[PDB]
Amino acid sequence: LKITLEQLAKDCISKPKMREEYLLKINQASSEAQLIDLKKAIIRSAI
Amino acid sequence: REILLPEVHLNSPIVKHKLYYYILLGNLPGPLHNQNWNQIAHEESNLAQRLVNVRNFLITHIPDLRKGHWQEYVNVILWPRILPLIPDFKINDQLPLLKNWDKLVKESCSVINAGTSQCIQNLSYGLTGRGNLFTRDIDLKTVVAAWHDSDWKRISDFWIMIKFQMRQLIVRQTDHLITYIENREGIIIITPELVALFNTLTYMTFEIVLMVSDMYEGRHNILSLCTVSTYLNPLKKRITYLLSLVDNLAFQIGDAVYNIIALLESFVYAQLQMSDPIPELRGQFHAFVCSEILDALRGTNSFTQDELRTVTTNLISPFQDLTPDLTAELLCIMRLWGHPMLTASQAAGKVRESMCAGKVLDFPTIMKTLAFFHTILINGYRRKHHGVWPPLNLPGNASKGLTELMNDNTEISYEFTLKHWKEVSLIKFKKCFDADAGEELSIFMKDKAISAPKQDWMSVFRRSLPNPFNRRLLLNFLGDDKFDPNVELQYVTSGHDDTFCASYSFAKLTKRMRSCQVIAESLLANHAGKLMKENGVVMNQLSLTKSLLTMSQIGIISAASFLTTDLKKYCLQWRYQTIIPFAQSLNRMYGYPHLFEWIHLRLMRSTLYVFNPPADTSQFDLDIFIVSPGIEGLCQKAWTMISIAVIILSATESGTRVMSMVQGDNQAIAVTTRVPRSLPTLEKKTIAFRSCNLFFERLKCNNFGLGHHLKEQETIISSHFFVYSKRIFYQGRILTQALKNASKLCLTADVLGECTQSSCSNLATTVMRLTENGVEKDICFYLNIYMTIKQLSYDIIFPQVSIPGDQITLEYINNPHLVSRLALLPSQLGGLNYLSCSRLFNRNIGDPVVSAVADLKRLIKSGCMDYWILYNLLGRKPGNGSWATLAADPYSINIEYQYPPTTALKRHTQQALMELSTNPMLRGIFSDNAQAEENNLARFLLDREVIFPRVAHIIIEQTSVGRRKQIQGYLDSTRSIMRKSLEIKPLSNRKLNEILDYNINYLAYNLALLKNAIEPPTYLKAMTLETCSIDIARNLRKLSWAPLLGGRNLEGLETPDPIEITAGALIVGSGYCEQCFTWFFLPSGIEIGGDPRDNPPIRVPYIGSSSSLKAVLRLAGVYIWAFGDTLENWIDALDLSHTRVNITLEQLQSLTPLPTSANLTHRLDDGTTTLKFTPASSYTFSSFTHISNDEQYLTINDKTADSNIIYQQLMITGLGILETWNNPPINRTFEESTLHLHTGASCCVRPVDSCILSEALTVKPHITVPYGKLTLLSQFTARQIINAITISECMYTKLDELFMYCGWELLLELSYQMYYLRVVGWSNIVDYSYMILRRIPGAALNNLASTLSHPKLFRRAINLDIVAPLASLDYIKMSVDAILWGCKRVINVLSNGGDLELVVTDRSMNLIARKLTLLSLIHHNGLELPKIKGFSPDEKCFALTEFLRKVVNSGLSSIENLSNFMYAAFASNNYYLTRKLLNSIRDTESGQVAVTCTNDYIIWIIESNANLEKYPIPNSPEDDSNFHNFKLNAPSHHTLRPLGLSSTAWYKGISCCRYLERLKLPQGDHLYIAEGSGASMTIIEYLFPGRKIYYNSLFSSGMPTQFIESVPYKLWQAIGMTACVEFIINRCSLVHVDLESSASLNQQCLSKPIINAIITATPHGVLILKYSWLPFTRFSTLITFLWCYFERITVLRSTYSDPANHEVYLITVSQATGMAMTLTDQGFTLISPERINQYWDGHLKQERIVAEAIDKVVLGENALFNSSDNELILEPVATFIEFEQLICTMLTTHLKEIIDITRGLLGKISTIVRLLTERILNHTIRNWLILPPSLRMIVKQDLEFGIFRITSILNSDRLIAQLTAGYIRKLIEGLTRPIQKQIWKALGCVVYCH
Ligand SMILES: [Zn+2]
Repeated sequence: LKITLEQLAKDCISKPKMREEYLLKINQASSEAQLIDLKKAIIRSAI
Repeated sequence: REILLPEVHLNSPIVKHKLYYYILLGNLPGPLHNQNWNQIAHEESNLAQRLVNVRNFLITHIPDLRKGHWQEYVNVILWPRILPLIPDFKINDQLPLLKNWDKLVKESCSVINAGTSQCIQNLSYGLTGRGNLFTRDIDLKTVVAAWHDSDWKRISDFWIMIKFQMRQLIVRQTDHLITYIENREGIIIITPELVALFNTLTYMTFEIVLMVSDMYEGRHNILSLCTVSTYLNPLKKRITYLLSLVDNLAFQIGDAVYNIIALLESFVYAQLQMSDPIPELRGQFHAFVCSEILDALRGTNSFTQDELRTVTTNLISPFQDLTPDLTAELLCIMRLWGHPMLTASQAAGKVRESMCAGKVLDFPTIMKTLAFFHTILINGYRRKHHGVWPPLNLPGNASKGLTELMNDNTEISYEFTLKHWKEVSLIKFKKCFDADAGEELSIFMKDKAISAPKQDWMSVFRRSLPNPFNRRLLLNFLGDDKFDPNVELQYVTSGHDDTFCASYSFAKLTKRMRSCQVIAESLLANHAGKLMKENGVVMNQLSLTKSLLTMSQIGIISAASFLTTDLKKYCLQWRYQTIIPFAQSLNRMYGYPHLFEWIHLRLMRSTLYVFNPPADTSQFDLDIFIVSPGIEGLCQKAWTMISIAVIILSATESGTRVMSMVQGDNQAIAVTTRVPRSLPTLEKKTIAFRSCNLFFERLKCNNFGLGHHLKEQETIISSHFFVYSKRIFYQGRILTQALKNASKLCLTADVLGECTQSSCSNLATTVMRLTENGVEKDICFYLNIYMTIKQLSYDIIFPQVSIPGDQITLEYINNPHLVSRLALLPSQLGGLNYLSCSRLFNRNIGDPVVSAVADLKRLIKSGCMDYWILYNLLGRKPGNGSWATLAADPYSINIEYQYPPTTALKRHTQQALMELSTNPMLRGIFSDNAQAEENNLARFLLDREVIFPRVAHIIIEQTSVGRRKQIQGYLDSTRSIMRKSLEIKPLSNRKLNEILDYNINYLAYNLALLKNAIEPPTYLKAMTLETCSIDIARNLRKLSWAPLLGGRNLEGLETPDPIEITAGALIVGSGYCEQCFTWFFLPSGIEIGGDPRDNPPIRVPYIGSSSSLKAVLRLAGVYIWAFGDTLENWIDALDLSHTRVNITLEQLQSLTPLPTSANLTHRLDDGTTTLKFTPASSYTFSSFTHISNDEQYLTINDKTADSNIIYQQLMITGLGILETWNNPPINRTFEESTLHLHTGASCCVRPVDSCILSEALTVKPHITVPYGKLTLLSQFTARQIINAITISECMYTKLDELFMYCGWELLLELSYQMYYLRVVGWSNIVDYSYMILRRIPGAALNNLASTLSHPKLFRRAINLDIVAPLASLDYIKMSVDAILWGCKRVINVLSNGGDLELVVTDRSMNLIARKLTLLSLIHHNGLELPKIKGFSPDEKCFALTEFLRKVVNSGLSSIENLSNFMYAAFASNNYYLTRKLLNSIRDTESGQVAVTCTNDYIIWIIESNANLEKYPIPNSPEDDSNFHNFKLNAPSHHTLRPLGLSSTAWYKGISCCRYLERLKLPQGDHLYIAEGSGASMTIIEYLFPGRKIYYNSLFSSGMPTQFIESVPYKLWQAIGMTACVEFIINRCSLVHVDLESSASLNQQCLSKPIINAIITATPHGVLILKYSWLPFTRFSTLITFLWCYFERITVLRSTYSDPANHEVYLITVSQATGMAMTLTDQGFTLISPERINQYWDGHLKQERIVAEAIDKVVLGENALFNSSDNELILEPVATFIEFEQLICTMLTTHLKEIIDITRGLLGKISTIVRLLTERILNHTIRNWLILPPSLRMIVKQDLEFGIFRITSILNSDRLIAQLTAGYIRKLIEGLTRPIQKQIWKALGCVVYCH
């Protein structure tokens, strides 16, 4: 679900602004496959 | 009122039928019924009357009796929670009693406050000093305040008062109106069935008040425990926000939230699905659970998206930034909201939906699974046997089956099976196999539920338009005639009869059907259930826990693929058509036809049900009601078996190492692979995940194939996320599932048998269970105190059966002092403190009594302001008790009230039940005068000189009355059968008088323990001024058991209490401790976050580590005591045998041979009657630990758990202390830290005793029903030892033959394994021997510690040139290389020689032994032609024949013995022969003789200003903990300094003086630092110039002795940390220092080095420093620290050390710089690179030289030319040749004295026996130079480990003085470090004097 992955992001990535923007988009994003894509992007985006 | 007021905590479902039935019976504001009300009002209710008076009273007290729309008048039964939250009764004029509650508890807490704090603080000082650490204040006041300054409290007290009122009302109803209570803005209607709430009004039935009370008290206790700083505001905010939001949602919706409640528990796992390494699992499980709860909510019209998303966010908000433990706690409290109210419709409809869902039968999968089930069964039956597995079938397909069957292949591979179909079907109708029925009397003597026959609905309830039955299988079963499993199994193989009506309520059936059910369950789970694989479920606790924990551990490395599921439908999903193969297979396996499937079978043709909407219906009706589906819990044994089958089939489908647990329907599986174990761990988790993912998909496919709606909502997978029985395991730990126990902090006892005592006990155990995990201990102590206080308060004020009659109530309540004074004594010795302090650190007990008095003494010394109490209880009135009363229990103190009515009521229950009897020969099993027989046995056992409780206990447990006792004990004791037993109403009134007012008289007795009573003056001072708990317990037990037993005090028990004996102290960084034994170490290790491989240590976890003829054998073995062997005592044993033995033809043999000798120690333990035990344990940090006992506590002995028990208790204690030191949220913040248990200053060690006696009172019970050279030493020792790998006693009188023969046996076994695979004589033998030996370190560690130990054994072997010891201080390799030499020597034997006549431990195995021998013989002795393997029995025998007839033409050795190659000693058991023959060699025999100072130098460490550091090699041996062996005990060399002194050290002094004269030195001032009590230093001045020494000693709690005996007249002729070192430097040549401490990775005495620096400043005089490399790292660290501002340092080895690591003697800008230098140079620096080998060979030279010195001192020579040099400054009793006749006379007189005597306080004889032997030892010591050299070497060995085997053994024969005591042999055969050293030096003085 959207908010579940929002929480995942909040607990995963570092830059609060980039977090804000990825959140702004994921609430608009609606493709479950693209949700998995953004999820893997979040995980590998920990730098 | 009459007996046993009803439940106080619900265990019955809460329904909607009953509440609606009540409220609609009344006239009060669409149910499943609208039938009639006036008729039933007439129908004998009185409920109508009660509720109509309720109604009209409310009418006269409501303004709105009948208005438009009910303005504020809402019948809100829709489970309001915020409304009970609403101030319903918060009229702040509180009920008067509860104010007294508060006053009493607060004042008692205040008065007891100040003492307990400093009490526990002093207890901390005793352990290490300021324990209970966390990185604020804790106290009793904080606890009590938080519990009374919190919310939810007043409401909980209100609801408790409510519950009490309702209990009073229902009691009235039992006796025989209702209660109407008015008050401001509220109405209190109290009926025995309903209560009203209104300031918005509602009703509540009975069970509802129980639910709400439990709920509120629970959340109260939860937030209370949360208030403490340990688990602070995070969890507080969590619970409060969650409670609030959930209550609001429950209001908004209703029952639906209850559903999501279940779906909410699984949600936290989703968060705990933060298995951050492996992805996709977050977005898998968190998403799944969130979406499913979204559905479960939006399905009931709250709102679609906005409300949904917002409520989901606000609901998950209590789940952030939390590590597992807190989240698991949060779950265990998330269940606190009570259950929903039940109704037949929903659940009946679901379990109906368990009807037809598709007859999807899959023959392939079921057939493959039946095949694998057959295979598992076969392999298991093979393993759990020597093995036959005899199937009478398989004519079908497999000639491979033909081979692997006809050979009786003990193994059957799974991969072998997967390539076949239809492996076997043992299907017949003929006979039985490996099973039998009609046993295990436990099952059908224990009862279960039972339904009614066809006419049921009437018996289920009334209101129709017909009789009740209300029986239970226990009643009729006991009152049954001619019953037996056989007739039952005949009914099983008989009818489709219309006499079974399956009911549901978790379901019941009829009498005969349920009997068949229990019989079948027993048969399967007993005979087949034993066959186990892929489950550690054998026992209850040890194997179960250890297996789960260890699968979690092997998941961890230094395998991350776990999964689990919990399923329910797995019961109600199965089908007959898909289980009958298993049915018929196991059927014919057990012979008895059609047994294992009939029950489910019948459920196909019948209807069932769980009130009922009728028209006119009483029979079979197509559908409330359900028609023939699966069943809940019947035969789930076979369910679990087939589960194992399908799991193993899945495992074989995709090969992977799988280990699982599966029971009921739930299971969990871990899987690991052969992953390369070097690359980073992340992709390791990735590979593990891929493997387990393929596995799980295949498992899902198959599981559905068998037909199983297995879905995602039942399963969860991760890396380290194990789950089972609501206990989750994570990252290799038991999660702190503590807070649930918190909510189980109830306010009263179990339901039955109300009594204060047991209540507190339960409470105690509960909070003690709390102690096990999470919360620290001090809060637990305080919380137990507060809980007992508040509980005793709640009991004294408004007692549950309140009557103000007695004045004990007022005399208790009027003072708060009394209740504290009564809640502060250990319950075992009276009081309500059930062992929360001592047990605070060990689940084992030892003795509680000594622990009770230890706790008491510790409290009073710390101060509870009651000292006289000890004298009062000592002088307390000795209770009555009885003989059998004490017999039934050891550890007992005769007091009046130590047994609550629960045990008494249950005992009378089972008794009056046995009274009902028409059964089989069980008749004699119940007798009238059994108690008379128990008291007769007690008289027979305890009316003697020396008395032991435990022996009488076990001996009555095992005898005939033992089985009667156990049988009549293991009945059913539930409330139902309790009332059904009280159907035997006339117990008594006297007994009733006893029961119904128990607590009154208990409180009266403790009132008799009021303000100080009379004090007996003699024994008061005789025992006051606390000395030891041991002696106080002794005297107390004696004096209190006097009234019956009188003079004799009982002994045989009472190992001491930990907190008294052990004190210890920790060390962190720099620290000193008490002057030195054992020590726990802890490296600086972090929790998770780095790499488990980078986590510094290796994780070594540690925890608390044919018929009843067996029982009669234990009986005899413990009874005779195995040493006192008369005709009388053995006749007694035979009579006890005729007593209990009722099984076979009674044992009439003369003298029991088979019973072994086991009286040596007290290893008596009991338990193991259950299947599992759920609340296992907790430990979270004792993994990185490193225990070590290399310091003295024990030598070679025959303890065998005598002092290993206190040893184990010390292990537990250290583990617990360290855990508590790091129990909360922690990190690496603690540096390398140790705990040293210097426990030499224990008040009492109390050495052991030993004697004999005979009891004689001749009473009998009565019942008869059904139920030359000794190379054999080496041989048998090799057997017993090498059999373990597959103790150095019995290995002391030996030589190299032991290793020779163990190597020989190992060669035999491995060579038989070699199966012709080429192994040449020397080369390949050596190779494969190494390859197989250098494995499995465990037993190798054992053998190492066992044989390679401090005594000459290692010296003997190395002098015999058996091994080669060349930092290099290793031991284990030597051990195995030892075996190497053996094998090597063994081969030389086989080079030429066929001697040694092999022995067998029947004829098949010894033929195979000959096979082994010939096989190896040829395997080397070939080299001319190969040979082939074939049949087992004789193929290799005829191979011997042929190959011998061949090689007889080509040989290397002599020819004649080859002929003798044509041509087996016997044995029966290893223990028998080994022990009896090692004690057989214990006569006069000298065959053991077969074995028959300026020499220490320098190492001159390093050159001036030298900086070339080399290869460190800091490698250390003893990586794992064997038994204590590095430097313990070699007291030989003490004879080398015979003086009149106590130090004797200065031999090292003259060595250092030699070194000094070996070089130049500056002027002499002689600095002596902090050491010396008449010690070495003198010599220096005696040999070097100085005037007025500069000397000090350590701060000593109390001046050199000998130095003032040396210097001062010859002159008169003409501890430090910061300040002491400063005074020292306040007061510049040579200085002398010496110390030692425990393990640490830094320095702590650099103070004295910098002292030397600054003092030579105030110019290069050289120092003297004692130090030793036990941890060579630390040595080098100190050496590196020295290599800074100093040059040409030298170190010199001594010869005062035993053969061991030496105690060697050594001669930038800021000190912190060098400190940090060496510390950071731990990384890459060591500075002792080459000379270590020279050191080592020198130490070996020294061992040889000191062995030579021992040889010399066996003669009259000396080590002179320096003895006189020291004597320059520096026991005469008569000696005779016939001191042998002297010994004869002395033993004669002393044994006459012993016969004469037998004809605070003291023992009897052990003291004088030890004193006699000691005096004889001293006589022999003085007369050493009178010497029969044989006896001289014998006593040399003895006094060297084998201590004092008496010399004049049989020559002491010379009648009356012998006839008076025939056990003189055992008297002849019955060593401590200090006295050992004393007598060594005494012998040295003897040799030097003459
Ligand atoms: Zn003691």
